[PDB]
Amino acid sequence: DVSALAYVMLGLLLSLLNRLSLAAEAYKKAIELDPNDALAWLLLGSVLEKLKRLDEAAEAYKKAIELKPNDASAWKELGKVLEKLGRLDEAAEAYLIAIMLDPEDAEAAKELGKVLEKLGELEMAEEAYKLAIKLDPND
Amino acid sequence: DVSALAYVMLGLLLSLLNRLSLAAEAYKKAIELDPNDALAWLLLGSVLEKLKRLDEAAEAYKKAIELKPNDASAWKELGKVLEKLGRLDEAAEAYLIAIMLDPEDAEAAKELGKVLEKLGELEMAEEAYKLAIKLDPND
Amino acid sequence: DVSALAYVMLGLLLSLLNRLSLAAEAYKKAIELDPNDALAWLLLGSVLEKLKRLDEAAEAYKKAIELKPNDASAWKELGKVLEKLGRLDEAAEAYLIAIMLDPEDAEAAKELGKVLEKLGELEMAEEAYKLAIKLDPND
Amino acid sequence: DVSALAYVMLGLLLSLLNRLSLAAEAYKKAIELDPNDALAWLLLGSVLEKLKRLDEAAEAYKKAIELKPNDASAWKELGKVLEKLGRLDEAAEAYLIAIMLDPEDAEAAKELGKVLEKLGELEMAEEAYKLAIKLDPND
Amino acid sequence: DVSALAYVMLGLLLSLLNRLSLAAEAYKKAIELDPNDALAWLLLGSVLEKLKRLDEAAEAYKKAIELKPNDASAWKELGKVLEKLGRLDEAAEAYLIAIMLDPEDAEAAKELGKVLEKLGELEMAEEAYKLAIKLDPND
Amino acid sequence: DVSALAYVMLGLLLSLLNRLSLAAEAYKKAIELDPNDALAWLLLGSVLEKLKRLDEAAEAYKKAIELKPNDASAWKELGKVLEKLGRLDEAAEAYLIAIMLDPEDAEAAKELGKVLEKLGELEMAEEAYKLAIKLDPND
Amino acid sequence: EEAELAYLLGELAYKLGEYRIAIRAYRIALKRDPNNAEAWYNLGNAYTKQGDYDEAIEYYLRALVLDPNNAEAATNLGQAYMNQGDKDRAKLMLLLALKL
Amino acid sequence: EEAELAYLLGELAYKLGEYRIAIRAYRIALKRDPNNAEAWYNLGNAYTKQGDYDEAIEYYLRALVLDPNNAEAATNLGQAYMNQGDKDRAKLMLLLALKL
Amino acid sequence: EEAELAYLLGELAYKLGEYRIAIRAYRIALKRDPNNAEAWYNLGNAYTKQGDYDEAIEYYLRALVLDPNNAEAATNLGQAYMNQGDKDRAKLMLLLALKL
Repeated sequence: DVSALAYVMLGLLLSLLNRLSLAAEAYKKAIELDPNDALAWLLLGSVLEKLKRLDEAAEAYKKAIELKPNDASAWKELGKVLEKLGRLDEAAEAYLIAIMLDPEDAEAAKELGKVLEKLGELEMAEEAYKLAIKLDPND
Repeated sequence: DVSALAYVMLGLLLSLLNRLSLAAEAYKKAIELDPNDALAWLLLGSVLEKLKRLDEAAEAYKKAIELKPNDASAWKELGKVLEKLGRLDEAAEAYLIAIMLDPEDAEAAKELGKVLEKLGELEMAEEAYKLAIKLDPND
Repeated sequence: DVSALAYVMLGLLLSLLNRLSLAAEAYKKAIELDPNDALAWLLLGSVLEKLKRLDEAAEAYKKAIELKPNDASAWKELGKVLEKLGRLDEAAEAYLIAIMLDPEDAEAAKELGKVLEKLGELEMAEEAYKLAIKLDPND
Repeated sequence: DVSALAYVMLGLLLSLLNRLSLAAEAYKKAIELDPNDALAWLLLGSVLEKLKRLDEAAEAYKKAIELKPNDASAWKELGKVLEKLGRLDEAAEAYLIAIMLDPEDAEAAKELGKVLEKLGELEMAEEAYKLAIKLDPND
Repeated sequence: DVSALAYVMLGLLLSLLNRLSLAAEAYKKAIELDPNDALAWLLLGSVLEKLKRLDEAAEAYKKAIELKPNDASAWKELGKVLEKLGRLDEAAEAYLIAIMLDPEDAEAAKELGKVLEKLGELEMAEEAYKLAIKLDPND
Repeated sequence: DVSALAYVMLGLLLSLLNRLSLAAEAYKKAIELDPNDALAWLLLGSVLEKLKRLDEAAEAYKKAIELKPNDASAWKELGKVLEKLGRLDEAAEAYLIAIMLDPEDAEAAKELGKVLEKLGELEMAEEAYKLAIKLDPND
Repeated sequence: EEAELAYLLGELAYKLGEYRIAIRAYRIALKRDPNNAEAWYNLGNAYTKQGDYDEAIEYYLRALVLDPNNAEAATNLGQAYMNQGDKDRAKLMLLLALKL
Repeated sequence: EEAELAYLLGELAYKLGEYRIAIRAYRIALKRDPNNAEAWYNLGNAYTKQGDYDEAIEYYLRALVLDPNNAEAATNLGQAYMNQGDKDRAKLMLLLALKL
Repeated sequence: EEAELAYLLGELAYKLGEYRIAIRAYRIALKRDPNNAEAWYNLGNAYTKQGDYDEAIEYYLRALVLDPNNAEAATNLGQAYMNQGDKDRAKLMLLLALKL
């Protein structure tokens, strides 16, 4: 039944109006109608982080990443949320996964350099930063 | 049937694009399809408030709150409407309920100070302003 | 169908016509159609009373009272029958129930005083007679 | 349905293993499936007898005797229980009934003599003992 | 269907014929037909006990006891198995439960005295032994 | 259903009560209702063995072992019957298989030693006897 | 039935002097078990200690109807009538108590 | 309904100073009737006498939200905040009590 | 479950010496929930304070059977046995209490 999808549109619309707090609860009903929707989980994860509600946002992102693998951008966003949460090692792991999925992603390399520098792997952080610069000199 | 939500979506679009006066009617049709919807009423309140038809926005917010208690956002919006209607006692009550729902909400404290000062409870208004500052100086 | 009630009217007519001995049988048929009728038993009690078959009039009144508690006049009539049966203790009890159900009717106090005089409770009989005289002037 | 007898068989087996205390319960379930079974009652009586619940066994024996009269063995087995309980008059009655049902049972005469001697009918006890001796000189 | 009990009968016969090792399997099939039967578990416990397979007999007795909580004799057999397993504390607990279910069981008191003596509770063991002797000197 | 099993009980009874020759027929009736019963054949084996009709007892044991492998008891019994029949090689094979199914059994070692002594494998018979003496203290 | 639980709460409240709540408890009990003579008598007693003699009379009467041998209820009703100044009714019920 | 009988038990326990029972009784009552203002207020009062001032706050807040005119609840909430050392919230709620 | 409310009434009654009320309330509770060890123990305590040591024994036994580690129940059971003059059982259960 199309109702399973309509709630996703409702959440997106509410997100466009900056009424995010209602958008999350709109996505929740869609999930409770169909827990297998990768798009619902991903959008909910990206909404929750804007409410400064981080840990649930990381949870939603991670649940999305199980439902469909290999999406190099979901890993990057989970890396951002983990980095904000201070779980720097797991954030480095996430950005490394992003690198593995797409070796040409310069943003992933920049974030990996940032997280490795924060984490104290100075040599590897510098290497990642240099790779990011070399991959996208226009960045 | 999904139409009950389709109308909400139509009104959301007509409020996103600047045609509020049609959005109100769309929300009204949605309500008549399903009076128990806690989101239709809540959005209709804001739409009517933006049209400056405050006398109806206050009632819309109140019905929404009746349909879904403990909503720390609906109480604040109803407080704004009540202040603009000049019924500062009810506005103070609304903001008090808001701060008592979310004791960490700095904005609720600031608004309570505002309405208390205009209502002549100078000491309580000062205390609320201090509470707002302590909870978040940026709010 | 109305047959369960018709026999009550037949007995009432026969009693009204001064044909009691057939009225008793009519009431008995009515009872056998429906033993729960609080109105059959009471009229049968009065009919048997006036035929001077007191021994069963007392039982008919008691059955009626059991089937329809908390009414004064049935207790009054049962008290009268008990009084004429010589069971003055039970008669005093019945008139006492009548007073307890309605403390304002002089007739019950008067007859209780009569029984108590015959029962030898001179002081209580005097109290009952005074109460009867105070409750109504003509009795 | 054969279960009503299967339970009797289970009780017999358990008695044969010397687990009497479970056999009693098996017999009881058998009885509750078919209260008119005389064999269940009789075997339950003789099981409760050896659990030394004498007075509980006497009732089972009596019910069995009620369910099939003239059972010359059941009467003697009830007489033994009654004799152990010391209700010697009823025991004498039971052994006398045993004599009446089968005048040639030497054991009945012997135990009737024993019970009469305990009961103080010395002459009758001696007569019963002599009868038992004459019936079965090989006893 | 009666088969569920016919298997119990088969196990009892095999145990009675001194072929226990097949009786255990017969009881197991009976249990798999109906796990709630108290007799099946209780008898399987003793069959396994006689085969010296104590490790399983203890659990069989426990499974039985969970289905007849206040059985005054299942506890005693479980106590014997536990004592032979060397879990003297749990054996003392079992015999204490046995005494508390039937304060007049002299055998339970004597066995509790034995277990306490082996366990080093010399004073309590002597108390239990004296109590058992007072309840019955031959037990 | 259950009739297929009842005959096994009938044979067990007629063997428990000493009427083997009817028990064999009862077992045969059971088999002709279900050839696959591993318990009917095994018992028929020992029943025929006790009647000293060994030529059939060995066959019944072998069919049972075919229907239900790995049970050392059946192998040992078949070895006993083969020992009686004088097929010492097959008896030694049976006892060897019994040891290999359960290397901790002293009885199998003792039987193998006896059979190998009779068969002329003096050294192996002595080894088996020593193993039997080492496996259990009373055999 | 839980009517007995409510009655027990009422009795405990009364014995400990919490008449104000004893009334409510006895009411919860009675409205589910109207034939309970003891409950009616105790409710009347609770109102008596409270000083609400009209209600006490009204409930004492209902108690006596259900239990005409209740000498204690008769004495209490007589005292209540005396508190209401109906010395005639009070004397009647006190004499009834002496008779019972 | 039990929502009243259990509340009565809670009130009786609290009046007699047996707070350990009062808390549990009020909870059993509230499980059926969450809109009961006085029940929340008394539960917070029991926790206050017990000295669990923050939990007393947590329940006084719901007492006030369901009954915004409850001046006594505001007073006790302010006192609980003061016990928690939040002089600012305490003073605000005390002033609220005086205003109401 | 109303068993909880009845038990709470029993506990409140017992803490205030209303042993009749305690017994009746605990009994109302237990017939709804027979596996409640502490209810049996408290009922035994009530009968003990009444001096009805036979009933106290009969209920302390069930308390121990459902909770074999209950040292307090063992102590009170031994005390009840001593009150019954059974020095042997009393000593046995007191030693059990010390062991537990």
